[PDB]
Amino acid sequence: ACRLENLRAQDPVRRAEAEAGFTEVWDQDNDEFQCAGVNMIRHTIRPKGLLLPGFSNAPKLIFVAQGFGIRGIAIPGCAETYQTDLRAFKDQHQKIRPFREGDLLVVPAGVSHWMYNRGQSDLVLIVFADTRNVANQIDPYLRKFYLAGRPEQVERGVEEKSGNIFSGFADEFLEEAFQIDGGLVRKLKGEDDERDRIVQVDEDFEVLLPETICTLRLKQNIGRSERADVFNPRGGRISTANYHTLPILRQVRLSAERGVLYSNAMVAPHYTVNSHSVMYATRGNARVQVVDNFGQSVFDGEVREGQVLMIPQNFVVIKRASDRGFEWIAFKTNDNAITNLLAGRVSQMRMLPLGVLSNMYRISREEAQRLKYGQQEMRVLSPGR
Amino acid sequence: ACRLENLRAQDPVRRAEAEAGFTEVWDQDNDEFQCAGVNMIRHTIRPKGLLLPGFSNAPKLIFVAQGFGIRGIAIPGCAETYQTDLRAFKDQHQKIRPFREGDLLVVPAGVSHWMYNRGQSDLVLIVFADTRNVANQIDPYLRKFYLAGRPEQVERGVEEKSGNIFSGFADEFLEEAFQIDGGLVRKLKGEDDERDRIVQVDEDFEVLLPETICTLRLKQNIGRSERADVFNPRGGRISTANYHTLPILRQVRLSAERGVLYSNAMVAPHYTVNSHSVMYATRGNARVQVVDNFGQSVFDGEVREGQVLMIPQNFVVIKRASDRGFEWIAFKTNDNAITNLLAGRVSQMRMLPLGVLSNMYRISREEAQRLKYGQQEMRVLSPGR
Amino acid sequence: ACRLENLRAQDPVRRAEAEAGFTEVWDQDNDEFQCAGVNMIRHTIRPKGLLLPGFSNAPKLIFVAQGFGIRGIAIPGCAETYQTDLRAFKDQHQKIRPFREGDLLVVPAGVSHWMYNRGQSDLVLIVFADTRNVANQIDPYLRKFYLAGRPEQVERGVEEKSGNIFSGFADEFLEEAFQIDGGLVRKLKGEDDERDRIVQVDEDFEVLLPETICTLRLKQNIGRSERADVFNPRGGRISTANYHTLPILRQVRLSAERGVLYSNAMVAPHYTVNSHSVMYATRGNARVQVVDNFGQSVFDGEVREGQVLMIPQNFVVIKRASDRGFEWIAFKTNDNAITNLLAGRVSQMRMLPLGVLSNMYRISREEAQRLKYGQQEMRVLSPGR
Ligand SMILES: [Cl-]
Ligand SMILES: [Cl-]
Ligand SMILES: [Cl-]
Repeated sequence: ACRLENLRAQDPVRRAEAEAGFTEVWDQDNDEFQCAGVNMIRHTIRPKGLLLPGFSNAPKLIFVAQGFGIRGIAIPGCAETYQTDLRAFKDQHQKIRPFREGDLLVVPAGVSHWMYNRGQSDLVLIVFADTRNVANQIDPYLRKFYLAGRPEQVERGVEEKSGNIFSGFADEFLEEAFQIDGGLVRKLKGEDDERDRIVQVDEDFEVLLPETICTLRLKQNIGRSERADVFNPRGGRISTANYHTLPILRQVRLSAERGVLYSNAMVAPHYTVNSHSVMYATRGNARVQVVDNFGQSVFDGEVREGQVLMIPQNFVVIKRASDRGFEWIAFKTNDNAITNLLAGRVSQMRMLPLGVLSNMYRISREEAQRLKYGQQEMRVLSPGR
Repeated sequence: ACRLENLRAQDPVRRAEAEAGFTEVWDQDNDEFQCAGVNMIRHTIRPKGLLLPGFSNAPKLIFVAQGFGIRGIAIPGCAETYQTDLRAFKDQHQKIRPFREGDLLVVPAGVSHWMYNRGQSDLVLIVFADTRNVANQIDPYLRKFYLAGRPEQVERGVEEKSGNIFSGFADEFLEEAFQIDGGLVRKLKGEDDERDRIVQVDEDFEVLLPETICTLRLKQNIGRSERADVFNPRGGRISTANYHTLPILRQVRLSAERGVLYSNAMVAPHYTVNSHSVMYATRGNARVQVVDNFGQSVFDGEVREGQVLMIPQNFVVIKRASDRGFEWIAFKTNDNAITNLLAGRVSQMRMLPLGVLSNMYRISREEAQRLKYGQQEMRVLSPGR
Repeated sequence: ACRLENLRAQDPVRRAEAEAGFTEVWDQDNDEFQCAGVNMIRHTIRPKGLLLPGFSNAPKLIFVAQGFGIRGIAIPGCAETYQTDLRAFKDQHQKIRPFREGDLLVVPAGVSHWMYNRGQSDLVLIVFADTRNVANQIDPYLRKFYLAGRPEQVERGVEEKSGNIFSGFADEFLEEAFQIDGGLVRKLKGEDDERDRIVQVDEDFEVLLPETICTLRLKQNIGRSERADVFNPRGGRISTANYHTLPILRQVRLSAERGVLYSNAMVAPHYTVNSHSVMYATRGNARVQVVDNFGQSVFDGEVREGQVLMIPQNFVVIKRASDRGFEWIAFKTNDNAITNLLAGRVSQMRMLPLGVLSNMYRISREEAQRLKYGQQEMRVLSPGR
């Protein structure tokens, strides 16, 4: 059984410092998280920082909360060959994919990827991983296989002389495998790399910076530069990224919503019928209430920038931005999260006949009328307490 | 491991009395049920009775065993607007869907629905819910979220001041959300509704009574008014409702068979290759035997009207109606349950060469011939002990 | 949590002797197996041997390691009628499907099948069953329902007067069901069959020997008679059977690879991104190393003919054939296993820019060049330590 009676606004509980940044991890064993099988990681990469390449047993979505850079993501079968022009040697490699604030990047399970910060500000990445994903056939525990360096696996840690995938093989095998000498093998194994997972790129590394499954986009910007499907001039907005807008989501079975609430703005009571909703606050704070099937409050408090609130499938919720407004990115454990509103223009209340509402709430048709047609706005409610 | 060595003909174990009827619930923790993750609920709604609207984390099939009425089922994205004519006010609401005895209604997970009895007899509904359904991402425990009233959640109970989804929110939020006053908020919360989940509709509530996912039918009658795919003039019949006959079943991944056996009639030994079969007896009684992979009898006894026998996937079974005949509705945990017969015109025995049967049963070709061609009937066997 | 820190080269742990052969079973509770929910069974059928028909709750793949014969597999809905000509009686039965060494046979869950050895050598069958398959709705435990004989269920045993599915029913029921007498019923129940599951076919049984779901092939030969997609003239080869080559695999969600390594040949380091890989050695021996996400060696030793090594999804692996060469059949828990190579012409290393490799391994572009372009071969590496 899932323990969903006391949800908590969670902060990271673990941290790993690297040469060029640091990684924060939320508590995988938190009750809500464990039920949904979700993990949350936040990477802070300083300028010229390189998150070494690795792959994991679970699909991931990564929201770029701040900064911009380039990524490299192989994706099997799609040997994407590219030749980096002269200045007369030409290197052959994967496409160099740039990304910026507001981008929702996708990383399928088993696919290695690396990210580099090419901006002046710190690159802040919100990594959502779902272990109860069809793609993961092991167990509900997150594992990340690094190709280089020597990271102190904290994604799940031990929940240890932990290294990269090559440090576990015999010197010989790697010599034959790559056709090299022990001198290189030791560099490969990185027995002495004390930089952890985010490294400082040296003086040269820069020639790259200037830059049907195989044709699918692997990102979508749901930030302020794009249009939001749900928009309230005086209340705020919510931008969606699902398989309808980003085909690849159909394969990872995940999606996201990026919300923005104006001061004192409120998101109408609603619940998601087909998925869990893992909300990470990117700015501001808000009062949030969640109710369960027993009609009990399972959360009633504040959520502040940097915190995560896991809202279980079908649990009813209400959000109210504070004075500083409230902004977030909500990851969904389905390729197409559907939210049902309780009140508003298109809602459950609106669908019900007045005769039904009357008998339901022991009120009169008139009151039933005021009840179902009182709120005229939609998902986002403009300040009007 | 599943404990499937001692199946039992189960009766409801819990009951909740309401103003206009009562709800009975089977034991979710029963060994067979727990293995299959099934729940069984029976609602008895008296004339003018209204089962308040609610939604659950699991998909449901509802067999109308007796009576007739109307239902309202929203289904997200499908804002189905309808205007109830004048008599000069016109109300806007969901389609009013009527149903009658023999109807197999569908209720996808996360969708709220309500039912009203408009007949003179009591409305009896057999509700089958499957918690191990892809649509449920929480846990194997049934949860029903009511929009009104104050039901004492018995679907799973506590397995408590339990109320509807609004009673868990702060008065303010609901005032702003619906644009109303505390006076209405308290009516909404129903802190004082002692009627439970099935309520008496007052003097007026009646104007309704006269009545591509969005286009799919949400019901199919598998009663006596329709034709049965399997029919034995002297034995009985079985009517199927699968995704081939009701497209929506493909989405809930459930199906049903409604059987009718004449006095002393027998259903040939068979097993379902791809699903569990949850049988609810609607009338009569029968002797039933079930055998497992160890060739052991895991059930050998009677099943009487009102009882439920959970037959696990692949377990072999034989049914024999008593003198009063035997009638039932069997819910399947797959959108297309396939049954393999052991003997008869199209059976496993028929498929096997005589040479194979001989060596198999240590008998002669002649006997092997009598063995595989002896029974000429099909799934249903006419009285011929 | 899955215990994947100490993988073992496993040998069968249980055995059941039959009249015409014997059955060996691996340890279902082995840690790796339990994680992946796999079972391994090896049948050795002597000439004129008949493995009695039965069906199980899990899908199976069967590699014919030695010998040849005929099989009969019904598959529901597909009442495939055939009439065995005269010599004036004509028998009606299922298609008689022949098979030979190198064949990868498929057996969907719930489908009964029987196999007969018509060769002079012993028929050796490697049976891979996956209990964590969508098709199995019971529990992670393998169950096989036999239609005849009296097998001492060892697939999982008790993990018992175990018989065939008919021995669990009352004599009467079976008399009516098949329209026969107690004399035949007892033959059916086989209360006295001491032959177990593999029986000697008597003097006569031979007339058979000469021989859109319903149209799908149920086998594919991945032996030496066919072409291998991956081929290294001096190293060896690997032949694949996935849903692209055998459509039916899409339904069972399983696939296989048959590998052949020449003396001292090595399979390049790689991992499967989307499935577990259950390797059964058919000949020779090899040194194998497996590394996990902690960069730790979870296996480092030999695998010899007759042994099974379960390689978990995403775990990195290297194989090196001994002097006698190494040969195997690797079952996949996905209809399309994808392997990513770490080094070679099409690899992760090749995809990465030189600038990335440099900073990654703390080496210079030149060395990075030697690292990523050093190995020119592919999945299979020709002897070149
Ligand atoms: Cl929201
Ligand atoms: Cl039946
Ligand atoms: Cl391999």
